[PDB]
Amino acid sequence: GLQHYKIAMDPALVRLGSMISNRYKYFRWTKRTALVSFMYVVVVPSTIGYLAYKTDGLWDLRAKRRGDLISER
Amino acid sequence: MSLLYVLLIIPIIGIFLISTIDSFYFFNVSYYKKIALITTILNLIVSLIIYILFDFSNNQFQFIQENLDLSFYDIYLGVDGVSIYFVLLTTIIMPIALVSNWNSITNNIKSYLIIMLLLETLLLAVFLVLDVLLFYIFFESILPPLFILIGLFGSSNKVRASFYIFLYTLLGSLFLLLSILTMSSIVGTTYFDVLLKSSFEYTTQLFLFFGIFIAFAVKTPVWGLNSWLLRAHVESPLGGSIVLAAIVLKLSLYGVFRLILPILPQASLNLTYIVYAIGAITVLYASFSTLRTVDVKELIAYSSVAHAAIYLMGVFSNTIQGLEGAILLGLAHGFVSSGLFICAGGILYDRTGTRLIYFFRGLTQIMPLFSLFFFILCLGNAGTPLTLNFVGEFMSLYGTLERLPIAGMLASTSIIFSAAYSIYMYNRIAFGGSVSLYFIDCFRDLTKREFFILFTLVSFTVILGIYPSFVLDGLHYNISSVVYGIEPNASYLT
Amino acid sequence: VVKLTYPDRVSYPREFEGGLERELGGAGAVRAFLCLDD
Amino acid sequence: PKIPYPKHVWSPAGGWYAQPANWKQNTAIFGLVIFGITAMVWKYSAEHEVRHKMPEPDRFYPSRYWVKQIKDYERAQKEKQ
Amino acid sequence: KPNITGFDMREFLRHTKTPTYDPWERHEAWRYTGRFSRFNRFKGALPGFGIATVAFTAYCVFEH
Amino acid sequence: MYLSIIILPLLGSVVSGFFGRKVGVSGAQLITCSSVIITTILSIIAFFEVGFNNIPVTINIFRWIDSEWFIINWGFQYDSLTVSMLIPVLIISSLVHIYSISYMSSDPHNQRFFSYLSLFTFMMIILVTANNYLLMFVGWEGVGVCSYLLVSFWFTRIAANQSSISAFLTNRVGDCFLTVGMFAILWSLGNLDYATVFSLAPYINSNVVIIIGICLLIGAMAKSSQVGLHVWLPMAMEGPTPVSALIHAATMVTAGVYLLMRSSPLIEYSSTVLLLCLWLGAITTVFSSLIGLFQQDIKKVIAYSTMSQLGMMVLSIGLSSYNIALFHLVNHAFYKALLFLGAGSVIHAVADNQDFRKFGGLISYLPLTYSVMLIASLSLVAFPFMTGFYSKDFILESAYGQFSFSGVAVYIIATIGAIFTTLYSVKVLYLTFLSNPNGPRTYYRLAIDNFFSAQAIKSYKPAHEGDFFLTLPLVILALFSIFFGFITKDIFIGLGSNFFVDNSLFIHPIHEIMIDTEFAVPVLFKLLPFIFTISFSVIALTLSELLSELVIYFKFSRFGYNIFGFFNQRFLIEFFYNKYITNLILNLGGQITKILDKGSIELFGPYGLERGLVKLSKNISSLSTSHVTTYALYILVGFILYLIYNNLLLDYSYLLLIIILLLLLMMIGE
Amino acid sequence: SNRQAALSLYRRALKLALDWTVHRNLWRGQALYIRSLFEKNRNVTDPRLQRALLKETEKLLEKWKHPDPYCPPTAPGGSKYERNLPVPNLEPPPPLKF
Amino acid sequence: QYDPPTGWLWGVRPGEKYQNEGWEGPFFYGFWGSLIVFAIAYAYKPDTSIQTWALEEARRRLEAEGILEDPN
Amino acid sequence: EGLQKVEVYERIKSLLAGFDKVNDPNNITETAHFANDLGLDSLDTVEVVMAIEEEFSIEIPDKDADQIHSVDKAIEYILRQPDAH
Ligand SMILES: *P(=O)(O)OCC(C)(C)[C@H](O)C(=O)NCCC(=O)NCCSC(=O)CCCCCCCCCCCCC
Ligand SMILES: CCCCCCCCCCCCO[C@@H]1O[C@H](CO)[C@@H](O[C@H]2O[C@H](CO)[C@@H](O)[C@H](O)[C@H]2O)[C@H](O)[C@H]1O
Ligand SMILES: CCCCCCCCCCCCO[C@@H]1O[C@H](CO)[C@@H](O[C@H]2O[C@H](CO)[C@@H](O)[C@H](O)[C@H]2O)[C@H](O)[C@H]1O
Ligand SMILES: CCCCCCCCCCCCO[C@@H]1O[C@H](CO)[C@@H](O[C@H]2O[C@H](CO)[C@@H](O)[C@H](O)[C@H]2O)[C@H](O)[C@H]1O
Ligand SMILES: CCCCCCCCCCCCO[C@@H]1O[C@H](CO)[C@@H](O[C@H]2O[C@H](CO)[C@@H](O)[C@H](O)[C@H]2O)[C@H](O)[C@H]1O
Repeated sequence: GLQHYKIAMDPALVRLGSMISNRYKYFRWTKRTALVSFMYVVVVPSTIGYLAYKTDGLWDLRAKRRGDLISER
Repeated sequence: MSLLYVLLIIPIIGIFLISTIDSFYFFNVSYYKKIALITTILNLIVSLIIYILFDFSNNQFQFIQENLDLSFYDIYLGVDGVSIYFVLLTTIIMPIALVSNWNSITNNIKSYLIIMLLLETLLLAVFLVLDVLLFYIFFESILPPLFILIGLFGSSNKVRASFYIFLYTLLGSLFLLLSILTMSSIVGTTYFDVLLKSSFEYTTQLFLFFGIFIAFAVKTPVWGLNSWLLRAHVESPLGGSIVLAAIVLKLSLYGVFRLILPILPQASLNLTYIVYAIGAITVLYASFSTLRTVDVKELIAYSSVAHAAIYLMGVFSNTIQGLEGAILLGLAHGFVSSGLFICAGGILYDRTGTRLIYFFRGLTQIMPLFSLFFFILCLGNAGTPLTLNFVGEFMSLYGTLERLPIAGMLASTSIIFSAAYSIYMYNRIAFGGSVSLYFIDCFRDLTKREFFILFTLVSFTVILGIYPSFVLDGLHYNISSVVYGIEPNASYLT
Repeated sequence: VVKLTYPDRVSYPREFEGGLERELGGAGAVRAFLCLDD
Repeated sequence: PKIPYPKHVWSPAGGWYAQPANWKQNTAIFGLVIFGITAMVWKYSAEHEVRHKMPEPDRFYPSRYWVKQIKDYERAQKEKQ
Repeated sequence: KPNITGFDMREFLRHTKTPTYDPWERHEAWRYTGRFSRFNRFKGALPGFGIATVAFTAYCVFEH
Repeated sequence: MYLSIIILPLLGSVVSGFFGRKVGVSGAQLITCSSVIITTILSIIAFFEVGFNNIPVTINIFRWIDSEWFIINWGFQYDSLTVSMLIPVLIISSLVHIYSISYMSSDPHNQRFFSYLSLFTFMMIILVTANNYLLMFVGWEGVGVCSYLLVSFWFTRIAANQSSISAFLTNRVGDCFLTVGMFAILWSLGNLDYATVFSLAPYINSNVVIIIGICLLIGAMAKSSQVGLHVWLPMAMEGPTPVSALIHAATMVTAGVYLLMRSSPLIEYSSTVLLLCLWLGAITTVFSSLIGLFQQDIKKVIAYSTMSQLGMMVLSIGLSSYNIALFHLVNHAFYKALLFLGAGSVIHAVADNQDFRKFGGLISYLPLTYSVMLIASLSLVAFPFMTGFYSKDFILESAYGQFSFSGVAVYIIATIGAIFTTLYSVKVLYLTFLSNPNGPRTYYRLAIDNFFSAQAIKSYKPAHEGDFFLTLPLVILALFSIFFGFITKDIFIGLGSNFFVDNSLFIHPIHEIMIDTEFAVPVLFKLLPFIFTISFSVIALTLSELLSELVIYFKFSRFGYNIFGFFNQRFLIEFFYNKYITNLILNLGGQITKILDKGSIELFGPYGLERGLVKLSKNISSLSTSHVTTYALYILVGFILYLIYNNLLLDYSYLLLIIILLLLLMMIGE
Repeated sequence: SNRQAALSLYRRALKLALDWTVHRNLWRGQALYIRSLFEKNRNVTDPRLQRALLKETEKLLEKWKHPDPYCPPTAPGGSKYERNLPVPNLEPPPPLKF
Repeated sequence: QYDPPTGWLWGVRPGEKYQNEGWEGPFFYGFWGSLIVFAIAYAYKPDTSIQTWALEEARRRLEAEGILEDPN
Repeated sequence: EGLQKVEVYERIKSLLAGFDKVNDPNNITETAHFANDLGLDSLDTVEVVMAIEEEFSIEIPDKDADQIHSVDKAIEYILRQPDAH
């Protein structure tokens, strides 16, 4: 497109940026990549979701004064 | 005719004039670009006329036209406070989106202007339609122009980027279509007035939810389904990037106020912990991986994923504050993401031909006007007070905490992580040492074009931050209609 | 070591007329010392 | 010793050692607009400050001279017997 | 037991003193003389004490 | 007038920043300095207005946020606590401005610097004058943005860019907890205005007050640099010295203390937070007194001295004597600003060297600076009848005055922390002025002695004192450091004083310990800090001047080698933060980017469906050989499968297994 | 090799002495002692023992390293280092339009 | 010894002047002009917000109680 | 403005004059050599460059310190440094 100004393009940084862009073409299923993938995609969301279900509607703070309890349920 | 149909015809009339001017003169490309820009300004003047006349506390759709003739598919236009500000945002962005990319196109300029003038009509329609199949019709008519915008005027990885956006958006939106077709079968029409009266059985609602949420989760987008945006936004031209982030990412946000809050309430209530679990995860993961991104324009795109998650948890709060905060954070994202894309895709890429943060350092020393605006747009991305972005996040985060406290507590960590990446990007480009040594020759600072669109976008972000009541007074009564719940002494009055 | 050998309070708690219950918010609010145990 | 700097760089804050020869005239003009702006916010304060207790007649309180709520009070109190 | 280097920390600390002979002795002698003698360094460590002490005694003698 | 105090510093900032070219360095300095001088005068009047007459002032301009139950205004309240904070904020801001004309004279960018100074004063005014917690948060964030802008003023230096990241992000951690705490207030009471929150506080659920108080306290660590979130405050010494005098040691650091003092009508109804406030305070005093005694930078010592005094005020807040903490807050900003402006003056004289190991003599070369910093150091150690005597020594006897285990504990802890304060006060005053010269002759070579022949006209540079714009602030702050405590002891300490009787500082009759602190505390503990200061000061002077070998013996022992490096490295808190928190987050970002986003999400997604389907489609497409004989066989095969299915009444699922088997057989090559 | 290396270690061990002992008089006596230990080994020739005495010195420089060694102010690691670093390119921008 | 003020605003060297690219006309007159005209019009827009309506009724209910004084 | 040759020379002359390891204070000139003109050992010259480093508050890297074996080479180096006091 438009001519840009002159940049001393570092061959080392250019090939690094090329590496980051095409990296997916080389992902494999190992014992390690599965372990990290299972932790992040299943375990953490399932733990966050489980606490979300258990504590849902558990507490309300509006207008609650002394002698009342925060716990709805 | 109505005034909402004038909004649609003007961008169509501009398409006709660009196509026929060569038949009256070999005409310059500068003449094609003035036609497209004057056409977008007139749509913005009409839209400001509509907003002057608009009734801020009316439960009837306004500026409608008496059809009186019914067919299988018929266009029905109306405006409510829930949609007026989405229309205004579309009509303020499109003029800037054209001005921002005024010199950068160079080849196929008529085609470029025609696609944007066509996109403006299709994105305006999706907010104005009063049926849910008509909503789907325009919510998905934008996919052919965007496939060709990226392919003709995109960057190096454009072919894959354009295949990703089309196929993900096509796949995700075909689960929405199945849910819409089911509701039409049970009720006999998708016109909003008739659909909102109708109450579905819980099981139907729980399966209509599975299918509208699958569509919205792909189009939000959520963390494991955001690959299309990381490609689409970056490889898109500057102008396409501005539209896709500011206006297209908001179509799913406005689609919850129509397809979920009023017609599937029990499903939305009993499934919010699934939404919040996803929304929390996409707040954290998106933010952790925005810290390690080495492409600047892809660092702006990843930031959008984290913000969309705050406004998604806000739309699922069943609270007046989180619902209005969700609309405020979507309006706020429209201005700030536009500016950060203009900085990364339209100033750095214009002068260097690179997007790698390795090559940029100390840019404040030679470009002091760019660094001032760049700092303000980074602070708004970080949700600093005095910008509209803070108000939307605070209200979106409060309704999230009031609905299910724990998830809003994780979601509140966005205050530390949005700040982390925003300042880190800033300190590495504007600051971070002296002007880089990879710059062989000096770079000029902001042009009077670059300055005045950045100034305009920053001006909207700050003024609306000081007095958000410019937008809040319009949404109050209409937001009041999408809340589900009763209070024991305020209900069932005799 | 401080918990083993630290002084006891040397003066009795100061006593208020009526516990100042009105001036501190009424019966539905906490008040000051008023002829109680120690 | 002053740092060598590029002379094509335009900054709203001046840049590296920027003092115009009209600095005094421009500074005088900015002073008046500051004084004029701060004169409007003062008259806003006078008519919009809210007090729930008025000052004593003989007790030093220079607000007595420009705030309308006090001036309304002290003029009303200056009517007796 | 001793290291191959002749370094012993007990002997190192023994020499932490002012050496009797020093090749650099005269190059450093300016830091302990003149303005930098013991007296001169602490001559004015309490600036106003001398003026204040006699002045306060004048006020202190108010019985007469 | 009241709304004009707010407006003036803002206007001077805008002229200096966006119009520096038109006004120049001189015009920017004049407008910036004059606007904050005028604001200072109008604020001294407002102290007589509001405090001495008990007339709170309310002004609302327009609404900021308008919703259901949420109405937050651009409104300002002036009460006794507001005008109390405004005096140190605006006196120190005015003087640092005048000071900065001399200190930053040689710097290229003066308009940008002075613009940031006025921007900080405006934000600090917003923080103390707001009607509600959400507008106070605007000043809180604003002061944070201004501290980032001033720590990173020299953007070319990478160290400065790291230290400004620390200030910005360690304060965002506190902001997250205040945002949660303000959500709790809106959720419980429906609005976060001060009058609303305090009127209703006695009746709210006691556990709801726990949640708010803890969140208010956590947010208070970051800004007040308490031990949990304090790593940023010593790194903020990268910015120019006048920045460290106002923002990093006399105003912004106190905002956390102001937040608890303002929230007194609420956190008084939760004694659980009051224990946390108290122990938080005592830890930070010994944590930072120990560190400062082993530092070699003068600014680092004076930065760790400030955090020892901030720990004193938080101790007083948890002791439930807010007037005492407010008294210390105002008194400290006079002598901490003095020591920083005095240290800045010796850095200026000695060629920007900040290391004690290269400073010596200088007492005859900088007489005013030495005496003025002697003024400041005597009130820092609370020498009797100084300004700091009435504030710091009442916190100690009030801790013992609350005859509890926690009070006697903090008295012992704080007294030990005072011992180390006396140690590093001697270190600063001995090694910079009283010790033998430890730096090059260039600072000490005069013209009274001829070292040259043909260059006598120039080239001596012997550590001279600065000019009028430098010394004037130092003299004024010296007079404050001697007398301000005495002249205001009644307004704050008193015995039944009614200065804060507009509920700006609410003490609940249950928590009052004033009368016992006046009478119960024995004279020994009342006088105990004094003997310790006088005894240690002479002991450290002998070990630094007379017997200098002994400390060499300590650091050359393996026991003392570890003890010297432990406190020099700041309890290794920086070490464990980068290695286990900061680097952990950067690894987590990489693992998500490398293994999930660019890994399994594309493999179990578009890229794995692409490479899987293209392989499948080539295999099925290889069944089509354009042989009529083989196509005829296919039609018969597809005929028989239809006949079997619709005559054997097979379960439809048996068909789907066939299709999935068939499709996956074409998925395998060869 | 093996000479500037032993002279770098000689300058280094004299800086570590002044870093721990802040007083120059006292470090002066320490400085004469470290010389004696280098001057005690001015007739070592075989590389088997030559490099062992450098390897074991490098251990004593780490064993007694200062937590905060002194750095001159304008030096890398110093307080005013990189403070107002000039633009490395003062030539006007080449004439291109964006 | 302060230096003269310097720089090229918009990159225009001290010789020549700013050359109008084409966008300037519509963007200054139409885009911004519409916003000032919208701003002046917005002042005379009648207030149809729910709160201005709800405040006035709310005052008439609390006036029927000792909470708010009535002018009658 | 900056450092002058006469200013740097007077300071190094007084530095080497006060060092007992120089053979004679008289034969210290701008072009004096440490090894033979002044008669200094391989360790005395390391001490000398440390004293020069202290005088000007600069740092001499090992690469640059090995080059300093004469007065003139030292004078040039101090003037090649825009960081000397
Ligand atoms: P000139 O050229 O005549 O001599 C220069 C040298 C000595 C390099 C000669 O060229 C030479 O003979 N080289 C051989 C080097 C060699 O093997 N031995 C010389 C001594 S090396 C050494 O390290 C000796 C021991 C020193 C021990 C003390 C230093 C460390 C103390 C601890 C740190 C400081 C206290 C905290
Ligand atoms: C549902 C289908 C998808 C719809 C998506 C929207 C597509 C919109 C495309 C715009 C219309 C085509 O745009 C058309 O581009 C061609 C490019 O060859 C132009 O044609 C001309 O282009 C340039 C103009 O200098 C000439 O050099 C070229 O020789 C000539 O062919 C037309 O003048 C323009 O009108
Ligand atoms: C602001 C965001 C966060 C807000 C939402 C979180 C609020 C957390 C509230 C925790 C307290 C809820 O309410 C609390 O529940 C606990 C049990 O768990 C109970 O606690 C009870 O425990 C014992 C029995 O074990 C009782 O005899 C005692 O009276 C009481 O302390 C009470 O019911 C109440 O004190
Ligand atoms: C939920 C799961 C996913 C939902 C659906 C999303 C599916 C998206 C799949 C898109 C697959 C990519 O689509 C395919 O990409 C390759 C690039 O590698 C393109 O290939 C093109 O780009 C390459 C890049 O080197 C160039 O040589 C050339 O321009 C062309 O061959 C194909 O033209 C396109 O068809
Ligand atoms: C948050 C996650 C959201 C996911 C949403 C749904 C995404 C699409 C689901 C199916 C994706 C396709 O999944 C992918 O299929 C093809 C099958 O040929 C496989 O692709 C690969 O198989 C093996 C690797 O095991 C390779 O040797 C082979 O070259 C390649 O074809 C992958 O093993 C699988 O990961």
